[PDB]
Amino acid sequence: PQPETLRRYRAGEPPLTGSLLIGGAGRVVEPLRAALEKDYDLVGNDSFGGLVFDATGITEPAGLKGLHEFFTPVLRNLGRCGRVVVVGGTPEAAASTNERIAQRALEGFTRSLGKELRRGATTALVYLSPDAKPAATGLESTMRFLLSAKSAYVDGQVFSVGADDSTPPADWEKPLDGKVAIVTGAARGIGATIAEVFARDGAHVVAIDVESAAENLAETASKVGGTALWLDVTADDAVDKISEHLRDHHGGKADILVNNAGITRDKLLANMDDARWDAVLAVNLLAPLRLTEGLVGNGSIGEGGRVIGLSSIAGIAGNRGQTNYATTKAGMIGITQALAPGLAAKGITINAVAPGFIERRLNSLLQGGQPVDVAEAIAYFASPASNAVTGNVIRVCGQAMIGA
Amino acid sequence: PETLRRYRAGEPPLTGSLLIGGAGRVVEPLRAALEKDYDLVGADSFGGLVFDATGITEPAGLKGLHEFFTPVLRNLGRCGRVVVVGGTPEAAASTNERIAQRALEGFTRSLGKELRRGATTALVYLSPDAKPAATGLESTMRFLLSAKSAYVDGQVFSVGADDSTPPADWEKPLDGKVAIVTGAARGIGATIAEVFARDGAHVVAIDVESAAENLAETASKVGGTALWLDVTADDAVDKISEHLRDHHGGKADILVNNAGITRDKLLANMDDARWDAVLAVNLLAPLRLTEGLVGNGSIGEGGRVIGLSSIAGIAGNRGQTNYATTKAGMIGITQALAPGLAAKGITINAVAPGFIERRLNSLLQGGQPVDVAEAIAYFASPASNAVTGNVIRVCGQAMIGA
Repeated sequence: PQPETLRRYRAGEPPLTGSLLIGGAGRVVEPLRAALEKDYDLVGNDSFGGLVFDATGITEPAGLKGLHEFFTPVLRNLGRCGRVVVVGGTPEAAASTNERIAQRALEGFTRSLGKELRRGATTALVYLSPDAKPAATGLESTMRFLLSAKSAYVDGQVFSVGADDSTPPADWEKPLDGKVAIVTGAARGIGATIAEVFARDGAHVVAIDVESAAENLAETASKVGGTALWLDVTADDAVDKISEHLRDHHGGKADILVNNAGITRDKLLANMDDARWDAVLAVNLLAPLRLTEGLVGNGSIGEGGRVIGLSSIAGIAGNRGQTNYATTKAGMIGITQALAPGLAAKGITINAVAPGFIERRLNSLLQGGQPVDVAEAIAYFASPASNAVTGNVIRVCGQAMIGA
Repeated sequence: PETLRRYRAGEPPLTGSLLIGGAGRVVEPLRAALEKDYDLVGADSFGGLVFDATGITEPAGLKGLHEFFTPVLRNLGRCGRVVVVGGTPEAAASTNERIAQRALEGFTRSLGKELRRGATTALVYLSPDAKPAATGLESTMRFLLSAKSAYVDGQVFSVGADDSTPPADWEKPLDGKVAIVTGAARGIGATIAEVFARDGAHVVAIDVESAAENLAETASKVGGTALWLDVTADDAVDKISEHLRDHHGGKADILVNNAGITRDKLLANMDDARWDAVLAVNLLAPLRLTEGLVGNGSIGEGGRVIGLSSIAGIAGNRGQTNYATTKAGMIGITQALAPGLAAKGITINAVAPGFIERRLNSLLQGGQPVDVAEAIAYFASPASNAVTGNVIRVCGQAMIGA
C-alpha cells in the first residue's frame, strides 16, 4: 500500500477528476446540488470524485443507518484522491438531545472512513448551523475547498460553519482578488507558499519576516507581486510598523492576517532555560495576539477581515521537548477560540490551521494498560464526591499517540 | 516500560512527597485539603507535582509553568503525578486569560511525553464559579494523586462549580451505593464490578444470558447480583427497574454502560447486520437504559452515569465505521444529556480506553507547504465569512492526536 501522488490545484482544471454524488436527507442536499451543478458533474441513480452525504436530517441515533446505506454501495466507485464529505448539524445547536447525539456521532464515522479510503481519497465532516438559511450559502466555500484538489492533505477533519449568508467571489479561482493579506514568516517555507498561494488567488501580499531574512523576503515579495516588510513581530513597534506599511501601500487597510511566523527552541522542560521558553512564547503566542489585537484595534483590519493562525499538531497532541512550542500552539488555538466571539461582532473571522508533517507500546507509558485502570477512572466518576464532574470524556490510554 | 504502581488498600497514595505550587485560587485549599493524607512539602523524590495555573491571566504569565517545573522535574519519582490546575478557559474573564488557560493543554500533553518511570501528567480545569474551598475538585485530585490513575496520562478534566462532600472513607467511596454494570460477565465490565465492590458498592452485574455463568461468577467475586438480559431488548429498562424495586428499594446510584460489541468490516463490505447490531448495543441501548432509568426514577439525585467510549470514537479506526460511530455517539450522549441530567442532580461522564491487555497518516505521506497554504487560503476567502473559531489540521489525517 504505497502513497498516491496527491492531486493538487492547477488553474483551469476541473475541481474533481470524477463525478459528484450528493445524497442524504436534510437541509443541505438541495442547495448544495443547486450550488455545485455547473462546476461539478453531478450524478445520481465514471468514478465518483466526491461523495457528499447530507446527515443533517438524521435526528436520532437510529437514523445513523443512513450513513451505511449511502456509503457502502458507492465507496467501491470512489476515484483517485476522491472526496468524502458528510455534512451535519452543529451538535450543540441541535433541536434535541437525540439529534445532538446522532450529529456528534458522525465524527467517529468520518474519521474511521478516512482510514479506510484508498488512493489519496479523504474524508471531511462539515457541521452547519441550524440557523443557516435554506440556501446554505455560508457553506459553499468549505465545500468547494473540500471538493477540490486544494484540500489534498486535509483529511478526517471537522469543519464548523455558522449561520451567516455568504456572497461568492467574482471568480472562485481568484477568490482573493483585490484583497490585502499580511503573512508573517513569509521569507521562506510555508510562509512563502502562503504568500504565493495568496498572490495566485489575486491578493496583494505584505510579506513580513525578520531583518535577517534579507533578500529571501525580497524574493518572496518579488515573486508574489507584493511588498516586503522587515520586522520583528515581537517588537513593541510591530503593529505601528505594519500599520504604517499599510497606510503607505494599501490605504491603511488589510483584509487578511496570517500569523505564520514561529520558532522552535526545543528542550525538555527539565533542561529548559528562560531564553528558550521566553523566545518561543514571544514569537509564537504573544506576537500573534498583539498583531491581531493591534491591527483590529486600530482599524487596519475591519469588516470582512480574516485572521488565520498557524497552530500545530504539537499544540493538539503535545510533543516531547516542546512544552514551550506546544504551549504556544495550543495558545494559538486559544487565540482563535478566544477572539472569535469578539471578532465576529466586527465582521472578522479567526481560524487556525494545524499542520502535521509537511516536507501497543505506542503511548507515553510504553505499555498496554490493565482493566483495573479503566475501572479506576469509572469509579472516580462514580464517586459521590465527583458531583462537580460531568460531561467529561477521559481517555484511559497511557497517553496513546493516537487521537484527533 | 515502568511497572506501574496500582492501588493497593492502605498504602500511601503517592510514593513520595507532594509539592503544590503556583499562584491562584487552588493552591491553599488543596494544601489544606490534602495535608493529612499526603506528605506535603512547602532530598526525597516528589510523588506529586501540582501547579496552580489559575492565577495566570495572560500569556506572559505562562512563564510560571516553567519557573515551577523546570527545577523540580529532575526530582520526580517513580510513577509520579504532575497535575496542572487551571480555570475553565471558556469561562475566563478575559480573552487573555482564556488564551493562557487554553494554552495549558499543549503544556501538559507535552510534558506527559517527557516524564520518565511511569510518571504522568494531567490537566484539570476548575470553574471560576467554584467556591474558594474548591471542594468539588478534591475527588479529581485524589484520583490523579494516587496509583488509581496509573494509565491515565495527558488528559484534561473539567470540574464544575458545585461543592462536594467527601465520602465517609475515601478508600470506600462507593460505600452503600448500588451500581448497575453492563457487559459485566467478562473483561472490563467484570473489573468495573470488582473495583466498585472494592469501593463498597453493591454491583448489579448485567450481561446476556449466553454469558450467565461468567456473570454469576462475576456477581459472586464481587458480592453483587447477576441480572442477565439483552440490553437492546425493549423490556430491558423494565427488567432492570423491577430488579431494583425488588432488591434496592427501586433505586440505583450508578449506571455504567460498558456493554459493547465490535463487528469490524470495511464500510464498503459491510452488511446491515454488522452495522445495526453494533448500533443497537453500543449506542441505542445505553441511550435507552440511561433515559429509561433516569426517566422512571430508578436513578435520581446523586446519580452517576458512566459510559464506555473508546479511542476509535475519538480518532477513528479502520474497519470500525460502525463501532467508532457508536463510540463517538457515546461522547454525544455524555455531552448531550449532561445539562438535563445536571438539573436532576446526576452526572454523566465517559471513559475512553486505549490499549488494554512522515508516513503515519491515512495519506501515507508528508504534505507539502501548498497544502497548508490552501487551507489558509480557504479561511481567507471572502466567501468563508461563516467560518470562524475553526481549528483544522492539515496532516493527511495523521495518526497522532489528542
